[PDB]
Amino acid sequence: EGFAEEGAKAVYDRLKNDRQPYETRAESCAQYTIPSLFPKDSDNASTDYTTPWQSVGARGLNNLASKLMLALFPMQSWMKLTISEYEAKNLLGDAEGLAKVDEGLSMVERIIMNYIESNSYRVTLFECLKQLCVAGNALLYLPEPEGYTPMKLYRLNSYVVQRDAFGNVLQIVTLDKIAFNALPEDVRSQVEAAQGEQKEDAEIDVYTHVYLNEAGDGYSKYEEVAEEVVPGSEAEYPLEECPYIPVRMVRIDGESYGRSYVEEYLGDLKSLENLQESIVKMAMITAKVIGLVDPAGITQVRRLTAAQSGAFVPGRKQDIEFLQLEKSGDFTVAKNVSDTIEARLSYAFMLNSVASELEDTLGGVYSILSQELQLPLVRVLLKQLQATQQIPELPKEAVEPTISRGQDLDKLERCIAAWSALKALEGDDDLNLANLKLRIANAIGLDTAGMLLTQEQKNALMAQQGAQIATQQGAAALGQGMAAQATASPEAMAAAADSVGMQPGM
Amino acid sequence: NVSDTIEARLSYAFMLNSVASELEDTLGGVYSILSQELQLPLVRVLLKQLQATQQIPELPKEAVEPTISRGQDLDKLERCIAAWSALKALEGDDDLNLANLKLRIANAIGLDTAGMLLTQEQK
Amino acid sequence: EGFAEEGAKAVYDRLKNDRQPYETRAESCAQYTIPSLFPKDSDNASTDYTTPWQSVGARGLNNLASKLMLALFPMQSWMKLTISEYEAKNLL
Amino acid sequence: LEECPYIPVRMVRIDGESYGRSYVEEYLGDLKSLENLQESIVKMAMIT
Repeated sequence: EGFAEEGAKAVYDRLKNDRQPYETRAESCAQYTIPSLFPKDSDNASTDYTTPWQSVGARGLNNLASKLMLALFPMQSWMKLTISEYEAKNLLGDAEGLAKVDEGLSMVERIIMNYIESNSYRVTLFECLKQLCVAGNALLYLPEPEGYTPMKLYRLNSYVVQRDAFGNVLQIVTLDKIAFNALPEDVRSQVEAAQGEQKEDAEIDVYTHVYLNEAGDGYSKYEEVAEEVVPGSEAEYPLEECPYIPVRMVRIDGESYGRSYVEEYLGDLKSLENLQESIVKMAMITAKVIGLVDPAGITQVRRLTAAQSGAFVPGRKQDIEFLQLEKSGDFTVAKNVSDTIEARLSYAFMLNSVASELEDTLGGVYSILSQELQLPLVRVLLKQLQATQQIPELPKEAVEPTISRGQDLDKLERCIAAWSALKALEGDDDLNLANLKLRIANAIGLDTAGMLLTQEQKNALMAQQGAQIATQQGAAALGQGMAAQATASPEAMAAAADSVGMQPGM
Repeated sequence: NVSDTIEARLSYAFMLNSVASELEDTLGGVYSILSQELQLPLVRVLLKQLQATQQIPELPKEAVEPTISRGQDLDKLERCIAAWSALKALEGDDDLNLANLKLRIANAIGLDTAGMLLTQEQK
Repeated sequence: EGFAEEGAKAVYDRLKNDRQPYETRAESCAQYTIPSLFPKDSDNASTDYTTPWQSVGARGLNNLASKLMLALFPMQSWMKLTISEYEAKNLL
Repeated sequence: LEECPYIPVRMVRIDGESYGRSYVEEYLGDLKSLENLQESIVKMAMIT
């Protein structure tokens, strides 16, 4: 155990110090956007999260998380399963062989979406995205499929990860606090013989350590509760398919964690926070009303307060004056700059004031997340569903690109429209229509495999069409022939009635 | 002016108009937790309760419940029907394999293509 | 009965202390939006709930509850029943 | 666990807590400031 000489708990404590700078930035970003989203690890139930004086941080965070959710995980088919066309065509034959295979690949895709929707991954994925925006580096773990199993999300101050400057992951440690009764019996008995008698609801720290095993590529996983491994949790995972996938946005090389998206605009949020605070402070000063009456005057304010809704009392208007806040010129200057910073922050997130500019900017934000989050999630699900026989055993030659179907529908519809225009030229003996159809498909970019009718396939169409005409014309002649024969001559009419059981005459 | 500003930002925080395409997206994140927290457990309890009282037939225990807010089933059928109707204008053409194109269209749309084709016996 | 050695009433009385911060925070929230929603457990029939000086809290809270209800539980079929396609094809 | 009649539902859930947090609590402070500003405005009208 090269990476597990000292133990899972010791690794977590040692590597926690490197996580400290990222936790502090996460709390600072949360304090301005949404304080409740990332508490500072000391906030108990009796802590109140005061709303920031500016609301663009909360409004922008919610909008960006939802816009990312729609683009990353749309309603249907954000991933595709593709087989190598050259190798698939060689092993198989042609025509519908490639089309039949795509049916199985498409059928597997529909299962993956159904599994994701049935286990409510979208709820956890949305929670992960919000943590990515504020903290920027969440961890999500996919447990083995057993009935209804939702994946777990680990916040930044719940796990720890060590990466190299090359970017590869060395080890991951997660910390969980499960009550004594909620633990399994084998673990529960181990704690009984390790820390003595335990309270029913006592929180027990459980560390799971996933580290790069020595020599061959892989990951070794084990769980320890008090100071030693449980009776059994040793699990081995390959590099591509590991349930613990640490997803980060805005990744910087040489760092073990990512940086949140808010950090790129935290300075503007701080500047807007101060300006918005002072503007509200001025209004509260304005809210107070004070009457400054000249002591050298003759008006007695005892008569004004003791009077009724209408009254004539001695006094002068010049004696009574009201203190009102000045700095009307300041208020516009502070308001103008506050509006300016709000405008640039509204564009930083996906907030309208343009329509064709926010999508293009959004395109680069989630490009990292497709490789960091979308791709590993599919890879783990593909292996896990094969093990539990949820999908047929893949031949290991299928590669999945995450597309945010695809161009196949567009190519087919575009190619059909071109053929429909070419249909206006039918009946022409000068032009080779069959060659032009092939040229059109090549220009669009279709595979042109099986779309043309072979001579054997043309015979089948004529045979099926010919059988219809024989049946259609045969039925009319047979029905009219039988009726004519039955109805000819009065005595044959009676014989025909006898055949069906009827009696001549009523 | 300050009172109006605070009202304006509080109006957006709730689902109050001043925009149409900006409040649904904010709303989408509010009830994402509630689907798993409230909708899903309620259906699971009801299904067992109705099974016990013979209100619904005994399920084979292999059925899973997604809370959607049908779904893409109708849209996929309508999308491929329109695409197939476009392929209707190309009928009578002996160069193109119409049957293969129908299969390719359904795969592009995403239908299961299970039983949608007429076998020789069904013909 | 490890969780029920002391009894149901004793557990409720003990755990009531941890509920106090949430009850107090709920009364404050209700005081500004709609005072009638969350009375403070000491309000009998002879208590009048004075209207908040601003109407944004009441208008927003009612709107958000209705919008959530409409989206969460629409007119028909906010759930569906799905069978595993691979398993169903094999059995049938 | 899957089917229990008593289902405690909470919105805005914070890990490590036995209860959820209300949605109004996030914007409670802005409501307090609006309440104070709206209060003084009406009081000025009654003086008027």
